[PDB]
Amino acid sequence: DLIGKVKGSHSVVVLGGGPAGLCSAFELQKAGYKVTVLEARTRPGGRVWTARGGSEETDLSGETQKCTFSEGHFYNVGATRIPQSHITLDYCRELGVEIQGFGNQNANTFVNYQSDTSLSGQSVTYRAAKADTFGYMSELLKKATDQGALDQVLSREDKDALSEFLSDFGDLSDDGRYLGSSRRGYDSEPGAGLNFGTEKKPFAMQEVIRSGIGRNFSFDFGYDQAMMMFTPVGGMDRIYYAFQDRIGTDNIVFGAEVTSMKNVSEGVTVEYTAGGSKKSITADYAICTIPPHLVGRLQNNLPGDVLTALKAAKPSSSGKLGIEYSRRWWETEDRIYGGASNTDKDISQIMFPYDHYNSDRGVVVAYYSSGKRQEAFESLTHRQRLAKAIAEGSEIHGEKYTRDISSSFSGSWRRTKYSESAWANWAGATPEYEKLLEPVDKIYFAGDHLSNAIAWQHGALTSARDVVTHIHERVAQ
Amino acid sequence: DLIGKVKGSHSVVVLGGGPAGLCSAFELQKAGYKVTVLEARTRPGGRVWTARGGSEETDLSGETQKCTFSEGHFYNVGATRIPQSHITLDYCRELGVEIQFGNQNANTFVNYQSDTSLSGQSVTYRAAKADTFGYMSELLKKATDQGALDQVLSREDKDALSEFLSDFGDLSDDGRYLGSSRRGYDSEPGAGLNFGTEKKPFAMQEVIRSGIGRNFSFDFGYDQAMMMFTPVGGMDRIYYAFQDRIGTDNIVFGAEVTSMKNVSEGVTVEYTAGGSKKSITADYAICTIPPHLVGRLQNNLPGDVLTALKAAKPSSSGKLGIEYSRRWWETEDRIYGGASNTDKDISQIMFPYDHYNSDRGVVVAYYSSGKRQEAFESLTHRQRLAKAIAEGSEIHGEKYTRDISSSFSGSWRRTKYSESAWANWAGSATPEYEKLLEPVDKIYFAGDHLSNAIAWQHGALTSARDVVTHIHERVAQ
Ligand SMILES: Cc1cc2nc3c(=O)[nH]c(=O)nc-3n(C[C@H](O)[C@H](O)[C@H](O)COP(=O)(O)OP(=O)(O)OC[C@H]3O[C@@H](n4cnc5c(N)ncnc54)[C@H](O)[C@@H]3O)c2cc1C
Ligand SMILES: Cc1cc2nc3c(=O)[nH]c(=O)nc-3n(C[C@H](O)[C@H](O)[C@H](O)COP(=O)(O)OP(=O)(O)OC[C@H]3O[C@@H](n4cnc5c(N)ncnc54)[C@H](O)[C@@H]3O)c2cc1C
Repeated sequence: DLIGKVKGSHSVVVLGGGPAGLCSAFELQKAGYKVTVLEARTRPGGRVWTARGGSEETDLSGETQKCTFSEGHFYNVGATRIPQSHITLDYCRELGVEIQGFGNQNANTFVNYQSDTSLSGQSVTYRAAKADTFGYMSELLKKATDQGALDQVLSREDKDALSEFLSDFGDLSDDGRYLGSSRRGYDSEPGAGLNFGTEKKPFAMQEVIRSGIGRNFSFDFGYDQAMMMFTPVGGMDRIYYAFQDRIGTDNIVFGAEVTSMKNVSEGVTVEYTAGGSKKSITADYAICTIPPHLVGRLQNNLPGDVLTALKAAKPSSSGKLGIEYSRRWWETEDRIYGGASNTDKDISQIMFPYDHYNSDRGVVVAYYSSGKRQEAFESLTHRQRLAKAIAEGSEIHGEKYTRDISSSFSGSWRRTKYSESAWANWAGATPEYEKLLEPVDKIYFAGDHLSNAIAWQHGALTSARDVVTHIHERVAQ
Repeated sequence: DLIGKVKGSHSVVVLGGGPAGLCSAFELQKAGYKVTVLEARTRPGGRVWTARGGSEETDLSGETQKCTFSEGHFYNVGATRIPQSHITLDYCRELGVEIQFGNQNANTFVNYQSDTSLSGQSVTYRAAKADTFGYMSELLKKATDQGALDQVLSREDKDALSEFLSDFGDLSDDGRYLGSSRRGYDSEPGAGLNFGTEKKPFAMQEVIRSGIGRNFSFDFGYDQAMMMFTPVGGMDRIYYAFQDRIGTDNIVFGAEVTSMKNVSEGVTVEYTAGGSKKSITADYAICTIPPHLVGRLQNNLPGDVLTALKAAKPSSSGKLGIEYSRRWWETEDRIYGGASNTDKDISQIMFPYDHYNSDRGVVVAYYSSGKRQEAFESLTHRQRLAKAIAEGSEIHGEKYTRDISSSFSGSWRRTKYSESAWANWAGSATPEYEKLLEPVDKIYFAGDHLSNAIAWQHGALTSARDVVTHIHERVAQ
């Protein structure tokens, strides 16, 4: 248990029913607090948003998209993957939300980059790119070792042990050269009898180095990205519908746009508009999970230095676009089941689905880009986003990328009402971050921006748990 | 698709209802042949065997094991994982067999003996990789900066390589490996000022001499690289699906073949079923019985064919599953699927890819081959279990010994109607392999041993398809 049972009558109003708000309400309710969550949207989960057939969104440009994905088909417009260390998985267990493997690494997906080489704009599988990169890297280090370049730092035994590893890791010849590998894959698959197949031949060392084909390999090592990774079966939002059901819809007001938040003699008073009607609620404490750039728009009595600190959390651009195909060509032709292709093009990456394997249709994430390469889509209409996504995807996966398209749906977080950012990028552990960990009398801030895991649910959930613990200790005092 | 309808009446007898035999029968039927499969066991699938509650097996030593795993819990005693290029996935699609396999995991352990302080110490894959690639990258950058590779790299190549090594190894600005977040954390980063605490790096010489990177290249195997897949509920679901499409009226289970002879009208096969000596004659035969077992049959095969069969030498491999009543690997070690790897006889410990976050699970406590399976072969199941738990506790601690519900083991060189895990051709195509691709009048051999994917279902399936195609083309003239 996070906290013991609270003694007596104590109330909290939670602004925002995203992960931080719902986790806060869930934990406070467990401990016997009166809790009310106010959520502006008509769904729980905030930046955890899963697009399905029937999903409708009007963005800040006034464009309305209606998703028409087939029944059971979806994609996560925000949060989609979870590493093994994150408390998100603990909450999936607590809430009974089934998880499955998320394909965050795949030998068969492509890399495709521009360079001053003949590989420029050429798709190469990860396994081929890795085999060549690690083949030549191993050959070079073995050559230096054999030449005696590392004799001041390696003993004879160290050199022998290193050489053995390099021959294995690089699949080197008996004489220490990278000459290609079955690890690159096959143009024709090995079968039965005298059907030996045909190994894909290697690129030259100079091509490999000058193409930068290994620029994305270290992504595999990210603490929060390395396999194994996980995701909820049927969409990430299922975590937050599960929180909703545990909290009870009697304790959550949806379509409740908070317009004011003030410390008052009785506690904290929050005004909000719901169903076009003006409402007010007072509680002993408030947990404010509204994104920090949006908090200043509220009528408030926050001190100037708090308002200034909130502005240090700069908004960030990020967006996704999903295309439903009526043929799973990536599985049938490319032998790609999940994972992502990676590119320097604006689309940045193409993410293949982790469910309905071998089915008749599926949703591909045609782009998931951030920063400059999302600013390239942000101001386009959805139709224009789609056209650009298809063109760039076809340059990676061929003309099949353009065929068998059923429908599509995009989100761009900086243009999305009640988000206006994918995640915070603090100016400059900063003084503004540290300032916003302190309560403003009876108002506490929580969210992924006030964590060391920004842009992870873990950050939101651990922030909620810390803030609930602080309120509980204060009530005890 | 494979073949397009046969004209008139034609019959085939298939010896063995493993993957090659069932695939053969399935495709022949689709083309309009009369087919009868003779299978010695009471289950379809052969070396594709899934142990669940109720499984009973008596091995060639006379020991009977009775599996008592909880409903819905199982493990694959033989085939368990499938790469994306294999036709096994295409048959899963055709048969409606749902797929979901963790073949790489940053959080599982490596544990090897060495003349270092890491000897017999468990190290996570992510820590072992970060240190290995960190120091490897530092050393290659050092050699490059020194000028050791000036005769093979240009100035611009050196700069491009240095950039890659900095990021691949997570080197400091001055080119040293000093640790990384990639190693993981002793305390997880959370919210506020809860930064967590990184795990500190091992020293260079220790890392090199420990051999903790000796298994990293497994990640790159053409048939092992992620993404990998497996059928939901067990690998044997593929072969129960074949069984149901073929029809149990066309399969005689508990049918021990004792004779196979070319005769005037085709091939006559004698077998014992229901205690009775039976005979069947068909136009053609497809013999999928493992090659070392074929010689035991009464037959009229030419001497050179009998000699060729003996060149396919049998091999030792086996597995042992333990059902735990607590998923400690998930709750304590944050391991969700994947395998720990070791030089101990157990060889590896494979964690389950289903029932994530649930209350119980089956761990494959060993999967070993060759000498390291010969260490288990002659042991009783009780002795196998004791050895598995002893060696496993040396890797995963005392928790490995607790919450044990039940267990079940297979050793393929002691298993009736297998007596081998897979073949190794002496001289490894070899002349004996080539010889056995030829029909012996109306008798065709098929199986994974007559493929370039031995010890894969793909090998058995492509062998079946090739043999069915040969028969069809011969029937067509
Ligand atoms: C593109 C993208 C990719 C991501 N990738 C991952 C990933 O793969 N895995 C992962 O774990 N996380 C990922 N995340 C991060 C994850 O979505 C966030 O960490 C999490 O949603 C943060 O929760 P929060 O409660 O702090 O904020 P939010 O989710 O933003 O919730 C804030 C809530 O406040 C509400 N609100 C705003 N204004 C008002 C108002 N005036 N009145 C009432 N309510 C209001 C909003 O509607 C919203 O529901 C991703 C996010 C994005 C957008
Ligand atoms: C330990 C182990 C691990 C494996 N790992 C993988 C993996 O992860 N993925 C993968 O794809 N493959 C794997 N395989 C390989 C896979 O199991 C085989 O490739 C496949 O089972 C071979 O099919 P087959 O039809 O050639 O032979 P078998 O499966 O051996 O079938 C032969 C059949 O002949 C029958 N038979 C024998 N004698 C008689 C007789 N006298 N009369 C009647 N019938 C008889 C047997 O009962 C059996 O059903 C593994 C196998 C083992 C044992």
